[PDB]
Amino acid sequence: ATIHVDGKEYEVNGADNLLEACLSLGLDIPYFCWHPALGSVGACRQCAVKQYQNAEDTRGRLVMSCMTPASDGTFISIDDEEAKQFRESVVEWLMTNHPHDCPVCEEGGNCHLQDMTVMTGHSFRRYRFTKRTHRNQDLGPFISHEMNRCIACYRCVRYYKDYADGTDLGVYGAHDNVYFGRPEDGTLESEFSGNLVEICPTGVFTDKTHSERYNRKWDMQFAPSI
Amino acid sequence: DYTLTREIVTDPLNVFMGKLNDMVNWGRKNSIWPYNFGLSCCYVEMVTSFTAVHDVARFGAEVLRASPRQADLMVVAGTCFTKMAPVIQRLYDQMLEPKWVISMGACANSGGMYDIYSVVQGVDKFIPVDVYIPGCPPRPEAYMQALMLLQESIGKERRPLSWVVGDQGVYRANMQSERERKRGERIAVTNLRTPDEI
Amino acid sequence: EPAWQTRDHLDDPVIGELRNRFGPDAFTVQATRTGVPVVWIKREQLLEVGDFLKKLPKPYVMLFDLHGMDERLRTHREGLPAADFSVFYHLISIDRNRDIMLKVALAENDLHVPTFTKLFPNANWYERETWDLFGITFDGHPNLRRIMMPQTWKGHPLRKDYPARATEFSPFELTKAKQDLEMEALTFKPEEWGMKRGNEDFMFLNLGPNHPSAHGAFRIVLQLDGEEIVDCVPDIGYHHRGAEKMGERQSWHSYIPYTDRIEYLGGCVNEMPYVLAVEKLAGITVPDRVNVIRVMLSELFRINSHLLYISTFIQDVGAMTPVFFAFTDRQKIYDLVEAITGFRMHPAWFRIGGVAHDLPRGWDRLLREFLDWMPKRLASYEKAALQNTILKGRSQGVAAYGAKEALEWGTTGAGLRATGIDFDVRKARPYSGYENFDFEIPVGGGVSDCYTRVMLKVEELRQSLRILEQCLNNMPEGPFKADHPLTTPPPKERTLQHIETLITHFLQVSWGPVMPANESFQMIEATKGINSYYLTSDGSTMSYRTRVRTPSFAHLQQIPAAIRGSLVSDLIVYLGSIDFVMSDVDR
Amino acid sequence: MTLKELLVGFGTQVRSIWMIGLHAFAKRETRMYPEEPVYLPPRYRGRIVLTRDPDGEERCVACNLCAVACPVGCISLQKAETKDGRWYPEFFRINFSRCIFCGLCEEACPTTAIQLTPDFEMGEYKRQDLVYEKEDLLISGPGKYPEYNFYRMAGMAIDGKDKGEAENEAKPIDVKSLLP
Ligand code: SF4
Ligand code: SF4
Ligand code: SF4
Ligand code: SF4
Ligand code: SF4
Ligand code: FES
Repeated sequence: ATIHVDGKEYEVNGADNLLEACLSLGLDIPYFCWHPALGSVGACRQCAVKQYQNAEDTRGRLVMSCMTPASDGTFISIDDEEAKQFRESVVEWLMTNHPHDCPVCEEGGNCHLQDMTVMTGHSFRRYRFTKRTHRNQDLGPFISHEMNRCIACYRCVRYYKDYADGTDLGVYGAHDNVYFGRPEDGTLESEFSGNLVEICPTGVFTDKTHSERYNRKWDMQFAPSI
Repeated sequence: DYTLTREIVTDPLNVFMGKLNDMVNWGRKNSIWPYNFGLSCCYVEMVTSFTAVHDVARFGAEVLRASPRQADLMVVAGTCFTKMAPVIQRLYDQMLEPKWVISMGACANSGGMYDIYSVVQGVDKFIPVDVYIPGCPPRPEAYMQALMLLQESIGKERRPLSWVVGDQGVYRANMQSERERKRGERIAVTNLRTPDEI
Repeated sequence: EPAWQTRDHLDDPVIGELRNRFGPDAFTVQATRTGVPVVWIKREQLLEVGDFLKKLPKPYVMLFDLHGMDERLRTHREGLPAADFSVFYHLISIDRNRDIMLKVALAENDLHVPTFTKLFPNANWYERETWDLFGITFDGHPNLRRIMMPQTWKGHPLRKDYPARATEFSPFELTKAKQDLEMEALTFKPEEWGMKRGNEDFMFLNLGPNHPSAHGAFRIVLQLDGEEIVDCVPDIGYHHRGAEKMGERQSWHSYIPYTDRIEYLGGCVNEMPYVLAVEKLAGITVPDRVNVIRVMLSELFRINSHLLYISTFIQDVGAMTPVFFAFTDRQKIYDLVEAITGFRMHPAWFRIGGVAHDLPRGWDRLLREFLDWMPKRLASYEKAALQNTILKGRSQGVAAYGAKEALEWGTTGAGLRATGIDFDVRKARPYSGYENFDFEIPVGGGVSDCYTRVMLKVEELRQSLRILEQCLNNMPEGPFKADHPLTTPPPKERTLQHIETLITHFLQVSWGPVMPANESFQMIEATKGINSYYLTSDGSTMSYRTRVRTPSFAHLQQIPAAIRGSLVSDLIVYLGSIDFVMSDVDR
Repeated sequence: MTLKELLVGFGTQVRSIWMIGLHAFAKRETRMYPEEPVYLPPRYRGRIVLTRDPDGEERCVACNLCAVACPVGCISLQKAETKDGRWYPEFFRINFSRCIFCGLCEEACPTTAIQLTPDFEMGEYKRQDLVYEKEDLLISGPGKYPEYNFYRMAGMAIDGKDKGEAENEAKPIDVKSLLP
């Protein structure tokens, strides 16, 4: 397939969507709800790019790159001004309820939400009202729960239920009061519940064993082991 | 408590020999002659201390000899570069007993910010050091405070009065650190001026 | 169009001239944010291109810079030739008020370039440093030796595979180097140093590693006929701190304290071109209050450095009194700088997009007191020392040169303008809002003597006092930091209460700010000459290459060409009249 | 030399004699250290301390931003936690033989705990005693920032501050609430 991103021609796979095709080419599009192992559901509305009907088109429309296929002869723009403003607006809406928690959060320096906040160029807050609060649950000795940091990207429920076939983690409530977790306090019953600490782009589900003796990612000595 | 250089050995100090050692120590602290050695920024603050606004001369340390044989104190004020370290060692070996060392600034203390291929990580790697000043650079009054610290360390050290009699080893007192000495008044600090004013 | 935008400079006349001369297929134009045309030239056409530029109607007459780049790890080289290494030649045309950067691509195995010393004599030390730090061999060089490291050094430290950290200290190599130092005089031969006919009449005298003055500690070996210096080669590298390797080793924000200590009498002056180049890389246009604050700090530090230079020159001639009062004036300057930035000599106060804090309440009172203090002390020092006959006799007519010698050796600052060339960076290529200040550029008659350079620095002192008066009287009200997302750090109160600003601060102080992959350049008029930063970014949070061009390197290279045939005392007053520091030379 | 040059030289030397004598008849500009204490501005970058909140607890939350913002790498700390959930440093050590007193750690603190204070008198006899630990840095008050409390800003629950008790935070609404 042939796509044109910002006037540059690329050869992609027509069976992929535009987000995974453009991320495979090294282009940077912010995203939250899409995962390579989970698929595209179009929740966070963050991966917006401007699609044009043909080469001689100037108007276009904002579409989700994760929901739009990477078909042949597809003209899109990532660095368009309207798309950039919309992505910064999505980060701004996610920043309205987010707690002032980065120093005391175990995802600091390892946070996908921090990365996409910086990448969108959003560093000014014109929101002056209150932020919603949630009480935490006890998820057992491995996963620490902090629901204030959630951005409702639905990755945890999608992985835990649709991928890992777990039953004890879900989504409750409606509007901006959506809550993610167990119906009551107790240990997460899945054998693959620890992948939530990397599935969650925020610091909601965190490693409690690492949180006991915590240090940031830049302070680690890593090795490739088995 | 003292330590020996020819181990930890107690204080040996007849009263006339004690008064003679006291007056030798007094004359040695009240007349300390630094060596005019320049390495880097910290030497600029050293010669700042020698000038009129600060007036090191009140301590009797303005004589500032240009030959190491005539100097009592070596102030390593700057970075110990790899090429300059043999020069520093030769200059220190040209000195005569007694000779003390004041390390000025982070570079001469530990290498400072310059953990780099061409810098020796501290002047204490190859020559013994008596006083250390943190700073980059230390202000001239910090160098003055180190001069008084060296005076205190000098005034209760034991050296032979002559080579014809007595013990010929040197005794340097294990001084109480300034950190644990000043911890009583440093922790009691409660409020400081806000940085928005002059 | 903003001044930091990526441009290829194809409308510049030199590109069309090169196209009409060598053909369109002979070179490649690279679009950067350096502000100069960057042309990739083939290696076998380098001498022809350089001579063609030297023979232009308004020719490129000065080699500003010459160094290398290790391009093995550069992941973003789109539109660039295939190169394991590269060598860049920055040439400046004063008549055109223009400059051009030529780049020669090199493979790993074939790491040799033709020498540039036949066109520009400062290529000697520049290519010596390029060979020392990158291992690039220049064919036809008279003496290609290591200039920063000792001759018994294994490896080239600016290569990407060299370890930046300090190696473990061992007393064995220290003792070996001490034995070599003691045996250096008896085992001396002039053939390695580049001298000849050591005749049975000339003596060879070393000026000692340690030197008792604020200029630093370095060695110069002299070939003498009686008391006349017939040849000399300066031995430098004793003050090498690996600052460029630290630029590759530190983030964009954390390298500012290392920018401070490049020339330690400059402070904010050395801070200025680095933060301007990073703001070019970031696409940051700083507001006017930031510009006026930076200009005020730069002029305060310029006055400090010039006061030190004049006082040290007066002391080196033989009058030791006025350096004390000059240091009292420097203490007044230090009082103001302490109040504003919190430190005396290395403030580390300029930020990417602004300054670390706002101006404290009471800065204007201290500035007014200092501005009332300065002129009477300046007149007192001038009448007490600078108009006295003995210092004039010791300084006038010593190590003079014309405009051609300054141009061919890359001499900048007070010497170049003493030769009658009115080239100041603050006027020719304005930066930091220097076009909104009413000040003059003092010049000379055509001969750059010691006394002429000293009086030019005195007139620069007076002009900087005028600029400081303009900064005091017209200080704009507004932000002390830019409104850009890449302002590092973000303003502190919004960091302390807004989550997105806390996120930006968290990711900028920890990993570092991400500068998109480009090349930027900034040239400023420093306290001792013309100081430039050349920054290559590969898209990461650290600099891929940090090249620092310092004027003191060029002046110490010009030293043997101007002192040849003079006396030893003439050499020491020439050393006192250059306004250099060894940290500026060796970096 | 010529007679005019000699007379001009003698005049300049006599003028220098008179000006140095008039400098002698002037007023001293020497600060009487240590008898006269050095005035330092409030933002002077001297000795580093760790400060407390107005409530009396230490302000540091062991977030390791100052350690990574240090260009020398002379800050070492480890995060411990109380039973109520409050982060704090288990230890905090600074190698003051390495520190360049540049204030990037104070610039990087999101709680304004680490602070460079106007104090320079820090000379030491042994280099091992230039490694200040938490017992040598933590002071009894807030220092240069007298009112800022990070945990009032944060949404994490600690002792004496539950969910919805932070500033600009609403009370938590349960998903089981009857309101639409
Ligand atoms: S989840 Fe991310 S943005 Fe939220 S407090 Fe933690 S590090 Fe900060
Ligand atoms: S808890 Fe994490 S993974 Fe789940 S929706 Fe919220 S931000 Fe996404
Ligand atoms: S400690 Fe700082 S001021 Fe002193 S020599 Fe080193 S870089 Fe210069
Ligand atoms: S002042 Fe600078 S060198 Fe010292 S601990 Fe803080 S960041 Fe590190
Ligand atoms: S930046 Fe402040 S809160 Fe964070 S670890 Fe350092 S002193 Fe503690
Ligand atoms: S990644 Fe496409 S909407 Fe979430």
